[PDB]
Amino acid sequence: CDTVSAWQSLRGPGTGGYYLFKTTEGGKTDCTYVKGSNFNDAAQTATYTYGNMGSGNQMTQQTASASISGNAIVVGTDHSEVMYSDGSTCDVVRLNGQIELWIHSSATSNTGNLNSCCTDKFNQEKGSRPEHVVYRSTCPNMPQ
Repeated sequence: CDTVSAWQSLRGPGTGGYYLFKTTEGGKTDCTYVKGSNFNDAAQTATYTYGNMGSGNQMTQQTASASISGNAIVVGTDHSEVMYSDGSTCDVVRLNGQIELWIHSSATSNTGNLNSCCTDKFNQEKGSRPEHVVYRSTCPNMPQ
């Protein structure tokens, strides 16, 4: 289960976005997502639009510059270390001592049939910590 690079993780398929599916972190807002755009492959920089369920059944949206430092995706002060990513469908990252499993928007109707490398890495790294499910099928689509 050889991981792709942090840049390859950030960029993913280059379209759609990623929803936070499972995390060790409690109190996360439903429908937490990130979506990359304006990808600069040479610089390894992008625009990230991120947010979660807001009011009125609409996603919140905030933007930031995403970049790479070592094997971490950097957004503001958040350095999300890539534990495993396939660059296509899912990522397992570590941020602020939490283990997070993210899924591409194309993978949301197969939440029980994810890349074995992603689920194995998530299950290994979370240890004895309870998991929390953040994605639900009724989450809105990614912002456009």
